[PDB]
Order: sequence, then structure tokens, then C-alpha cells
Amino acid sequence: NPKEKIAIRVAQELKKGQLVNLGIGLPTLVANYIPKDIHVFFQSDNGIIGMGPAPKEGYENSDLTNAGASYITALPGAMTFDSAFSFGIIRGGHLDVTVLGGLQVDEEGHLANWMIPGKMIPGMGGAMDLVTGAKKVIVAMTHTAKGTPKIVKKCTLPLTSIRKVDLIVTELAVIEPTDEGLLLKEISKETTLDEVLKLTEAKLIIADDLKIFA
Amino acid sequence: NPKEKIAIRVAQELKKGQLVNLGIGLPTLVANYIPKDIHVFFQSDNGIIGMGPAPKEGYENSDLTNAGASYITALPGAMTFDSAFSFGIIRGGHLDVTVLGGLQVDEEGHLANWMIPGKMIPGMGGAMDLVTGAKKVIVAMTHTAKGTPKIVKKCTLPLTSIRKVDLIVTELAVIEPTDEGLLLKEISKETTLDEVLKLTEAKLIIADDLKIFA
Amino acid sequence: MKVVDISKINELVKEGATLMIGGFLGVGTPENIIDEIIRHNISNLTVIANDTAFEDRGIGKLVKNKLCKKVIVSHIGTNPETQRQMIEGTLEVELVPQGTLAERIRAAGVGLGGILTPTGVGTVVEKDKKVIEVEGKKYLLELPIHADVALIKAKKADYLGNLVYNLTAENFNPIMALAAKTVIAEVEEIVPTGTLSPNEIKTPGIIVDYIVT
Amino acid sequence: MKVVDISKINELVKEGATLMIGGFLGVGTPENIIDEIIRHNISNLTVIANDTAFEDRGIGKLVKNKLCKKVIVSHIGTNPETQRQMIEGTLEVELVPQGTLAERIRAAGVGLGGILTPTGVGTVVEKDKKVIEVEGKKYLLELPIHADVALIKAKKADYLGNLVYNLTAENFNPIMALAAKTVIAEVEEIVPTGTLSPNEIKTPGIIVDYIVT
Ligand SMILES: [Cl-]
Ligand SMILES: [Cl-]
Ligand SMILES: [Cl-]
Ligand SMILES: [Mg+2]
Ligand SMILES: [Mg+2]
Ligand SMILES: [Mg+2]
Repeated sequence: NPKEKIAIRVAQELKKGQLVNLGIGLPTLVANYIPKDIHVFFQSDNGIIGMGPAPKEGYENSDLTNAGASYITALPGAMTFDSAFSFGIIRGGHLDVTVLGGLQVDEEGHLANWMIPGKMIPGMGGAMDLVTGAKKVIVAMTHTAKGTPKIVKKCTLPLTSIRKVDLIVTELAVIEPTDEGLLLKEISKETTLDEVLKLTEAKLIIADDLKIFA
Repeated sequence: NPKEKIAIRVAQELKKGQLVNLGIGLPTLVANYIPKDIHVFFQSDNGIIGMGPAPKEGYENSDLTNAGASYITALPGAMTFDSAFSFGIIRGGHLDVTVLGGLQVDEEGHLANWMIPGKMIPGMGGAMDLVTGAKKVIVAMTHTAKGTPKIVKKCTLPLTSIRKVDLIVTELAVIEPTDEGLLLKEISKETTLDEVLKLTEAKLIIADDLKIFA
Repeated sequence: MKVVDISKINELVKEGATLMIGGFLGVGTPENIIDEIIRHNISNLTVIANDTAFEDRGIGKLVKNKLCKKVIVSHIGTNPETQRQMIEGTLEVELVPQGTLAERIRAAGVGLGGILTPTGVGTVVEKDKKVIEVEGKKYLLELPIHADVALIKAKKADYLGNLVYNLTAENFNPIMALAAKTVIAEVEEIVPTGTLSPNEIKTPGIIVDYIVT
Repeated sequence: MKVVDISKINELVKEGATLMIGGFLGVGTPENIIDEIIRHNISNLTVIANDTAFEDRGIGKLVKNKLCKKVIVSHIGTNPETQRQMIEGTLEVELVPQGTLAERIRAAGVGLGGILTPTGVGTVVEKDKKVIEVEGKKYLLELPIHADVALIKAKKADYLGNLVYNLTAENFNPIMALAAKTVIAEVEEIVPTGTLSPNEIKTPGIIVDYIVT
């Protein structure tokens, strides 16, 4: 449910005709909740524009996967390409949105999402290129790590990028980083403002128009 | 006849299966003199590997030209591509040989071949990339300009490149630039060693090996 | 919808625009778009391209009609009118080695800050360039070239705006498509989605803003 | 004479070679070349690739058999044994942002001395990089990556060695083809010249030195 809560609210941010890259894991659930009237185009780092859902059994192709090597389909009008062209789309500003997972986000909007020193070293993959390059970065992450706030004053985990992310969506809150700090825009119907504040170590500016939603 | 003499001798330098780029003008005559047992592949800057001769009347295609916009054919197994890929072949050391024309070559093996100040300003085109990147550069040029030596001690015309070309072929001489200076390896059957030296302002090292030929 | 009437060019290309225009000596050039610019005297242009073609064709027509304030090209030798205007001082010409031009445009398209190239080292091209030494070899630092509008030519587009090119008409077109803010593609044919395979498409429709005929 | 038996790997891939190997998590990877390398226990390799795939597949099999001294990759998280060897100190790992890896390999392939990228600025990736500012913005100078042999995978080769790829098996393969000194392509099918159109070939045969299967 908390992961569904995040994916549904993130999906509402997507606009018709956008090129969108969903990180592996939680962000991928976003594809299950696009409104019927919104057609977007999905891009994957392994080299495809026009990614589609997993194939029905028997319809797999060994050469056609997502960035986790799981089998996908390609939609009509898809284009496949080499990895330099892939990161030219990403680093060169042609990707409208990327939704990425998160370990921490801080008061400057900096995301840490690729390494936990001493515990988990998978490498960064495309993450630093995507955060640096996407026209809009949305972080999709559970609000805490078994109680520890993940929205902190200054990241203690290694940064993915010094780029300021455009939106944070958790199961409790929607926060927009701004030049003044983190602007809390919305809170979950199932939480309270006092709980969000108790569970957020970073300073939050509170919007005049705070909405309920996700 | 002198242009024939040069083209024929340059053609003997080519080896089977090489990728070859011929500059506009004198070097393009080389193609007419390739031994029948030597198959090479021609590259053109505007984006083709596998160029062939001008088409018979009626077999022209508006989208298939050489670097002077003249209609060409494409041979079986040709590949066409964009200008970044084209100069990746050239600058990245994938071009086995380029044969270019010449205004001056000097004792350092430096070629000037793209501009005459106060007269011809055509721009450089691909000439700087070709001289810098071709595995082997052959300069094909008349020995003098109305008697004035074009093989000089130091170029006075603007350099195409600081790269040391690998061979100079005139109607009189075959000269190989080396670490010690210019090595005269051959002279035309129709001339004399004294005439060659007389018509070269640069110091020439005469080979113990000296040959007649072109 | 991407496909628009050619008459709309006068609304998308402004006086004083910085334009990338595809084509190699007029091959793979958007000849109909250029004719619209001439019809409407859209002037004071800065044109980034391989060349100024010939007086009677392609980018040459823009120079004939004195619509360019500046060209950034690798070659002008086949257009005596570009040379005339350069010598008179009416047209500014920035000559760029063709391979550097490709990579400078590409660099803007793929989001690089610049590239180092051995081409031009120790020539007049080195002037006003930062020189960087890597492994004892000298390189010129060449900087990304941006543009307001890319005017490109392609063979076909599908309904989604995916483009394919044809033989030596490709040249600079797909590179310019990535580098400019707005991309307008003149194409010869519009074909159904599914006619252009994912393995063969060279410019994805996502980066094409407008298509004419 | 490009097509050779798989046993010729042992003359071409030396002990201690620096190798580029195509494949994204094992998709588009030259599995048969890898098996022959393992067969003859060719070790102390430096492997440049996107990742170390999985323990039972592709490049991951090289690591399982401890044939690698170093890997230069963007991702190792799907291969616990790569991580284990990294922590024990037996395997040197250099982690490169995937887009930077693509452009560094490409720089070698196309003759550039380096590329400036904003990716990695202000992260650990900045350590021991020259930083260059261009119009106020900071970029990391990232340097060309070279290799002795590219071991690539492609779908088809024609008789002249021209290659095409298939869907997301392409990834790093055509880039590596341009970057290494010697290029060995594992292909699924050999087709007549004229089967691959000039408009669809992605790697020209001229740069492919050897083909297997
Ligand atoms: Cl299906
Ligand atoms: Cl014919
Ligand atoms: Cl004598
Ligand atoms: Mg309260
Ligand atoms: Mg608080
Ligand atoms: Mg080779």
C-alpha cells in the first residue's frame, strides 16, 4: 500500500506526450497507474524509446529487456539504439521526466540514491546522468527507513548529483524543493501534519494551500 | 601526363582491403589506375564507405554524391552515415590512407593545402581532420608551381596540420618524410637526380637505395 | 500534431535567429523551408551548416539574398557570393574544421560541455582556443554550438515523427536534430507507424517538434 | 578471411589483455567468446563493460573464474561475487557513470582527447578529475578509454563483415567496435552482401577484424 500510494501520486504528475524514464524498483510501479487519457513514452538506459509492459508468456524476445534485464515489449514507433545515444537523450535535456528511488534527500534538494558505504555498493549505473540531465526529477521513496527520516538537513550518504530535484513524493508527503528550502505541498489523507513534521528531520516550509492527496 | 604519372605511382602504394579517401582533383585520378588485383574501399567525407564510380546516365540518385556533390554509385556492402560518424572514422584512425593535393610540403613533413592568403579562401572542410587522423597521408602534387619549388624548408602558407605526412609523390620524385628530414626514394625515369634537387628548396637526403619509377 | 503547413515557417523562424540547417553542398538540405525563408525575407540570420552550398541552391540562396549576418561552416569555396560578402565585411564567416563542427554540434545535442580534438592544433584554428595536454598530446578544447532552430531534411517520417534518412543526404541532419531548441524536419513522405522499424530509425519522433510536407 | 574458428581467441586474447566486452546485463554479450576464454583460463584481464552481469552469465562468468584483475564498469550490484572480490581486495573496481563510460569509450573510438561532462560533478566521481568551467558551469574532464580487443555481439554480419544489431542488445557494442585496436564480433547469422542496406548497417566491416560463428 505505501508503495502504491507513492506510485499513484507520482503517476498524476505525468503529462501527455512526455518522455519518461522510470528507475528500477518502486518508480516502475508508476507505470501501472497512468490515467487512461495520458499517453507518455518510456525510455530505458539499455537503449529504447517506446518501452512497453512485460510480454505475455511465449512473446518474449531475448534481445528486448528493461534496465534490469527483465523481458519487455516494444510499442509501435519504438526506437532502439546504442548506449551513447541513450545518454545523449538523458544528458542533453531530451528526457522530460525521470522518476528515481531515494535513500536521502536534503534541504538543498540533493539526492543520495546509489551507495550506502560499508553495506551496499552496486555502482551508480545511469543514476547520476539521469539526475543531472532530466528536465524534471521526481524522487519516489518511503518517508523513513524503519523510523529514521530520509528527508534530512544535509545528506550523509554519497550524492548522486548536486542538481536540485524538482519533487519528492512519499507515502506521507509531497515536497517541492525551492530556493528557500523544502516546500511541503500536500500530505496523505491517512497522516497528519504533526506526524509528517515529527518524521522529517529537514526544515519544511509549509504551503498556504496545503492539500490532502498523497 | 604529369598528373597521370603521379596518379599511377600513388595507385601502386595502395594495398588490398584498405579504406581509402581521395581528395578532390588530382588525387581522384588515382582511382583510374588501381591494379586489377587490388580491391580497396573508398570513403567520402559527406558520409559513405563503399563509394563507386559515377553512374551511367539515368542511374543517378539525388541523395548519393561524392564530397563535391557529383553523383556517385554505391557498391554492394556500402554503408552511409552521419557526419559525426564520418569524422569518427577519419579522426579516429580507421582510415588506412588519404591521398590529398598540395600547395607546399616542408622538411618537417608538414602540409599546407587549404588556403592561399589574399587569393583563395575556400575554408578547410575535412582536410585538417584527414591529415591529422589518416593512418597514412600521401601528398599528390606537381613538383613546382610554374617553376617555384613547392617542397620547401618551412611552409609559408597556412598549415593544414602539424602531422608529418608519410609520402610525397610528384611527377619527378617520391619522398618519404622521416625523423632526419626528407628522404628521396625514387625519381622519374624522365628526369635526373640533379633536376630533382635543383627544383626542391628543401634539403633532400638521397637514398642509397635510389630507384627509377615515378 | 507535428505536421504543419510550410506557410507556417514565417511564424517559427524569426528575424535574427540562430539556425542549424542540414545538408552537404545542398544534398539533404530542406530546400522548401529555405524557399519559405526567402519568400518572407527572414533576415539577419546566423546559419550553422557544413557549407554555403552554391549560389543557386540550398543555403546558398540565403546568402544570395543577403539574409545571413553570419555563417559558421567548414567550407565556402563553391559559393563565390559567400566569399564576396565575406571580403566586403557584410557577412561574418567563422570557419570550422568539418569534424570539429560535427562534434561541437553533437556536444550541445548530448549535453557535453566540450570536446578535445587534435584537429587544428598548430594551425590558425588554435587561435583563441584553450589548449589541453593529455598524455603529452595537445588538444584544442572545442565548445558546444547551440541554436534556436534546427532546419533538417529527412527521407520519411512515420505518424509519430520518427525519421529515417537516405544515403549521403544524412550528413549533419540527425546531429542538428539533437542540438537545437526547436526542430523542424522537411520530409519527402509520411508513412504509417510500423513502416520504420526500431532497428532502423535514426531520429526519434520525441525530438522532432514540427514536420513539413 | 574475417570469419575464424572460436579456437583463434587464444591467439588473439592475450594473458593480461585489456578488453572491451559488449552487453547490458548479459544482453547482447559475446557468450561464446567468453566461454572460450574461460576454457583456456585467460586471466589478469582488465574488462571494460557496462556491468559484470550475473554470476552465471556473460561477463559474470569471467569474474566467477577470477580471470579479471580489474573491471571498469558502471554497475556491479547484480553480481554478488564481483562485490565479494572487490571487498577482499583481489579485484580492482573502477565505477564510471554509465553515460560517461559511453562517451569515454566513444572518445577513443572517434579520436578525441577527452570530453567535458556535468555528470558526476560534486560527487565522488569528481576525485582526481580536472574540472573545467565553461560559461560559468563546471564540467569534469573525462578521458578516452582504450583497449587491446573489443569482444562484441551482433545479430547479423554480411560477407564483408558489416554488422547490424537487434533491439536492446545493441547498447555498448558499436561503440566498443570503434575504440579497441582489434575487434572480434560474435554474430548469430552470416548473410549475403546486399542483405544489409547501406541505410541500416551500424558497424562497417572495415573495422571488424574477426568474426566468430
Ligand atoms: Cl505481449
Ligand atoms: Cl551503374
Ligand atoms: Cl644527375
Ligand atoms: Mg499541527
Ligand atoms: Mg521536524
Ligand atoms: Mg582494427
